[PDB]
Amino acid sequence: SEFMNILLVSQCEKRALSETRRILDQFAERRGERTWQTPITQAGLDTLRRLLKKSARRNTAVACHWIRGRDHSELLWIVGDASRFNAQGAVNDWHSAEDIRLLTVMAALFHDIGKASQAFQAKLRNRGKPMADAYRHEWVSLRLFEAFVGPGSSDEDWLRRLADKRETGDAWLSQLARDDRQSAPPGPFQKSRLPPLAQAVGWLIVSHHRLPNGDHRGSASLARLPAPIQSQWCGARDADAKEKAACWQFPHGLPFASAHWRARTALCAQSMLERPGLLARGPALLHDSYVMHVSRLILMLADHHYSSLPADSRLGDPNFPLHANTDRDSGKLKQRLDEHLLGVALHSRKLAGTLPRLERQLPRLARHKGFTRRVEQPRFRWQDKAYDCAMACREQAMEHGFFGLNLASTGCGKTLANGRILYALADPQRGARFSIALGLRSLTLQTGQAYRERLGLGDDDLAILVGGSAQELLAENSHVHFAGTLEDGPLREWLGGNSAGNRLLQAPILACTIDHLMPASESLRGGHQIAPLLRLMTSDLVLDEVDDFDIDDLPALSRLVHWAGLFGSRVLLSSATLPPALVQGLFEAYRSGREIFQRHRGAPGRATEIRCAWFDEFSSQSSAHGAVTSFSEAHATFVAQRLAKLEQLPPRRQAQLCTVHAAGEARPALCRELAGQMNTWMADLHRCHHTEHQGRRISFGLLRLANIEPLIELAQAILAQGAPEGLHVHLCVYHSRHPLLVRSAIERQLDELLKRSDDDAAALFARPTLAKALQASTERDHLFVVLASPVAEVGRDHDYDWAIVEPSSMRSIIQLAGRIRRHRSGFSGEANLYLLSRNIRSLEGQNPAFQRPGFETPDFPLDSHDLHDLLDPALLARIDASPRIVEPFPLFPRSRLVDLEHRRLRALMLADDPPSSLLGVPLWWQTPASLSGALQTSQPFRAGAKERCYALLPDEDDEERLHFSRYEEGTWSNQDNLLRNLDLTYGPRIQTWGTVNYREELVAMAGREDLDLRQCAMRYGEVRLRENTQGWSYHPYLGFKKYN
Amino acid sequence: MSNTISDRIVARSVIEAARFIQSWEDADPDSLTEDQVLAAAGFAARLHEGLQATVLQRLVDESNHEEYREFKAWEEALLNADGRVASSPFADWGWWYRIANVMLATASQNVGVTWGSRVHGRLMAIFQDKFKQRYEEQ
Amino acid sequence: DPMSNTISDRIVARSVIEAARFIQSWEDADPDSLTEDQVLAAAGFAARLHEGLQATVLQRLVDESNHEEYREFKAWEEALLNADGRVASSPFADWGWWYRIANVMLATASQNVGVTWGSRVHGRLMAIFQDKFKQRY
Ligand SMILES: Nc1ncnc2c1ncn2[C@@H]1O[C@H](COP(=O)(O)OP(=O)(O)O)[C@@H](O)[C@H]1O
Ligand SMILES: [Ca+2]
Ligand SMILES: [Ca+2]
Repeated sequence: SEFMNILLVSQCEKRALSETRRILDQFAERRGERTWQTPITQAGLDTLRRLLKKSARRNTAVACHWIRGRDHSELLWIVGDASRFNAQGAVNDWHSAEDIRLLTVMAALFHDIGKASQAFQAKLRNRGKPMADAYRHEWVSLRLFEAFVGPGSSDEDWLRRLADKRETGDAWLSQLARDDRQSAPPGPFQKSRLPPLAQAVGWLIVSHHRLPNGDHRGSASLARLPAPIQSQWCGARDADAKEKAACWQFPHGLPFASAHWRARTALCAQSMLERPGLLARGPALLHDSYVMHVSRLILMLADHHYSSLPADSRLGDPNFPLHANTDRDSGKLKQRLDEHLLGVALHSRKLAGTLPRLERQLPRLARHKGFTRRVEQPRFRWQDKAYDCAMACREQAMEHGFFGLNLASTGCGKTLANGRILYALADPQRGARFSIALGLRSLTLQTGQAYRERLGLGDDDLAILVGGSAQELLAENSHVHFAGTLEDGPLREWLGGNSAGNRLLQAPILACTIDHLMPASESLRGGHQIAPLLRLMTSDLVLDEVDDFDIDDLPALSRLVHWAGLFGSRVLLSSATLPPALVQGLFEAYRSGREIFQRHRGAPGRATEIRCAWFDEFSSQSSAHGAVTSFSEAHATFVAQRLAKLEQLPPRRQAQLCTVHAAGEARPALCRELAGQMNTWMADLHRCHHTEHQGRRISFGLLRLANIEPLIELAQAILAQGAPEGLHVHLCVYHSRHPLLVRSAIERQLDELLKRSDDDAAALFARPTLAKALQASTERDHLFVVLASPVAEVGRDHDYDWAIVEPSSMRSIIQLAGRIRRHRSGFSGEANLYLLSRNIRSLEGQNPAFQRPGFETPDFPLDSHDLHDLLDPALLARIDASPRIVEPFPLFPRSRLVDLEHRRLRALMLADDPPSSLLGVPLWWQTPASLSGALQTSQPFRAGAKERCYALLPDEDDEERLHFSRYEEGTWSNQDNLLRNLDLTYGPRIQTWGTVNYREELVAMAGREDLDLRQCAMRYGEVRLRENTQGWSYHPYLGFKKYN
Repeated sequence: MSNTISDRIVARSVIEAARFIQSWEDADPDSLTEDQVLAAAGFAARLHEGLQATVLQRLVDESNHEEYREFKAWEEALLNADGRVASSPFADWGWWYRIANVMLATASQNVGVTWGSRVHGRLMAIFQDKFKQRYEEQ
Repeated sequence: DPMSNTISDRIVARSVIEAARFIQSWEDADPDSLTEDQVLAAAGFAARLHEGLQATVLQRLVDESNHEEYREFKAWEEALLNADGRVASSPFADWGWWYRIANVMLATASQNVGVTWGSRVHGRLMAIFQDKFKQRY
């Protein structure tokens, strides 16, 4: 296209300036000490920006200006430090840091002290066959540490003794309480045992690999943590073997006999002693979720990184008998015990001191024209209101936290809105960092790329975390697609320089799933919390389509929201269907988090008054709240006004109930008759809602089924029968049980073809796929049809002419309604949405009928599974968000579909007696529960049969042969005995569309990325499947179905 | 009273199940060896873990019915064991008492033999000894 | 555990001794050349499974109201009829009676110890069966 006159000014310094000049001098011409000006292509500019981002350091500061004439100039972008510039061109409060540092370093010095046992030393050089220890090494550490402190001792007592480096000779390990004894001694955390500071150190020691987790789960005991923690909580469920002595031997003795380790421990003990008030802050620290989990973060990451480093002769006594680890590559025992303890301690301090610099040193997104550009189009006018509203409360949100609700109607432009809101809350001088976490199990590349497109960002600014969710840190097959600044990362040393974790944190904007961040609070073992915790601590958070979650996943979401609040993040929920009892519980989770956040960080004592905000297509408003009661009242008020505006919007949908007639009801027979009726309904909907051009008529329809098994059967039946007379049916099967790259490619085609607008018939028919399909057939009537799982409700900007929907829940119904005439104005008034009066489960005689997905439970039953009773007939005529955003009063949880959702939500979110678990979700912030894994265990996230991850792999030897394979543990096994191909039958006048030839797309994916054909399948061709003994049937058009 | 739930956990404990059976098959509880005690402990703990998982994760077709009754009985026992409703994990007809029943049934359906109250007694006595410090605070 | 394999899990739970033997014996093994102890462990467990599964099909041990369970049952039925010479006489054919039994043995192994066995180990189980269950004495 046209050449633009481009100006570049550099405020770079140090080696960054050297690197800037070395790049800009190549592609532009220097016209000052720090200025370039040259005519350039948009392509050449995008290319120049990328290169600049790639080698940018923290000292890089380049501004880019488009000179549009003598009088006018425009700021296009900034790379690096956006301070250094004004509104265009050239011109800490970490109150606990020291306490944290000292705790972490002390814990680090004692963490693997237990590795000094006969058993662990033996295990080190064992060779084979392996088998586990008996007691976990961190548990013996704790009790060694307890033996030194001595029981009933003061904090000054043990510290003054540890600070004295003249001491001593192991007399204190007589007092060692041993758990190999028949009859147990009182656990190290009881009141007459370790003092408070020691308990914090103790907790840190014992919890460095996994959270303690016990069999008693009473709320009272949770309130008393860590007191209850005993040997059975700490991996010593591994019982027995009868040594049981080898774990308690120590010959040679302990790190106390290493002079270097003994010296560094005295300095840390001395430091703790001279720190004003620290000993007295002891008990407050131990019950502070911020202090403990940040310390655990620092410990675990230092431990992770030092473990990977080679032996260091300059560290510890050279003679030292005990080792800590062996080689991973080789098998030889290398890296002494005192060395490792000192190495971890060193890196804990270093990492601790790095944390407060993360705000100033991590890449940010600044002066993005896309978020500042005003909107000329009405229909997205509300985006500008939302932006101004967020700008108007930026200052308060910075000091008080932020809890926002984007309740815009389905189809309004929420993504860009979401981006612009968070952007508004960022420091205008330094710019933004936020993450968009979608409420899907898996994020495809295409859905990630849709975010890029809608936010006007490229892969130098927005990182996509691709895939689903299960010392390598953050999964293994999880790949972060990102091309921006990685080079001069503040945490590059402990994370890899090019690792997923580093990429994840370096990216200004992150796109992922809520599952990808969940481990932040949820993870029970390993360092799976480290990467997403870091993300939470350094970026704001969009929770996108959050209430798509199964109700049983909501307590974990609360834990995560509480943690956003606890670590200084600001939270925006985005969903048209957010119900009162949900936002109420999440607000409280955020509020109680921010309150603790405020004891460390910011001006002390300042009140908890959260900056809350509501946004929708009509208006946006903010106000401050420090109680859930006043928040609830402001929310109820904003909703009430929204209801009035909705209640008076012109209808675009009209629902009608379709009665289904069955037979068997054996699944194949049921799907056959159901397909049979669908042939009539599709014909009816096509006749009413279609587009005509040059004598032909095209319509687009959506068939939504709840579950993939019945969906696949129905697909077979629909293909078997033809189209009805005179009609050509094109079928596209879309669900989550495809290879991930196939699903991405289906979405790519559907997203493109299902873009609509007013008076567009000519462009529509001109689009190649449809142009082709019409030139190929005689028929004048074409139905393009997507048969989809609930995976079509979220993240698809689709405009269908009509839809036939199997009912699962009200959110589902609402979400699908918004996919009908999503882009187009007006409406004939004839029915365009059909709801089966019953769902598959009910037609098969299963009760509860509204579950997997849905809310119906034997404890919360419905008295009729027929939609004729379960909905207000008044609803059919105007499907919008209304029934989800307000609770009805009184509630009929037995008679109404939506009232059940509300009842279930209010019974769970903040109640003291949530169904099943019977432990209140708030115990997460009302108790030190987080010192344990009790709530993550008793209210488990993604409860159910586990999905194991499989792929169609090109053979290691031969690229042209495929094997169905299962991912094990860093390798893929051949599992061809578990895959049966399946041949299909077609009827008259039917074909498929939006399909994908696996091999053709695999080869294409392995072009765009420069990968081996095999490595591309391992990375991008995963499909998640519940283990089934006899395996699956596969067809490229249909994905995988359980094989009996 | 179906045993579908019990079977899925046993089918996931074959090594510990066979070990218990062979070690006890003809044994007499009044004269047990170190290794017999430990064979019983190892199986019961394996079952413990699987069944606890089953309740907490709701691994049950709530639509089944005879299965759902079986599930609710386990839930009841769990909530009477772990402190949520009560704190008596070794009480009659509770959690461990039901674990022992699964162990005697598994021996029966594998090798024909029928253990009775005397075996059950010694199992319960082992489970209190080996597992009381899992629930209590000293 | 899921809500998918209740017929086989019931039988496995009645084959613990033979199941343990297969698993333990075949731990740290080699499929292409095997000890006589091994081939015996793989055979005895496959016979215990044959005995239990045959009995389930013949004695009709299934709740015909479960749909899910009935579909698993029907597939075992369709396999036995293709094995006992009623619909067909091919018990060693792919997707058939012994084929499915080896799949159970593998899934049982994966669920107790978490081994990686797949196609390669499967074909070695099928070779054995074709040998030692050639004709029903
Ligand atoms: N400025 C925009 N114009 C048009 N579409 C947009 C814009 N920004 C985002 N989109 C896409 O359309 C959606 C807007 O409607 P939305 O309410 O999100 O639908 P749903 O609630 O079904 O997800 C966005 O989430 C995004 O997918
Ligand atoms: Ca360790
Ligand atoms: Ca370590």
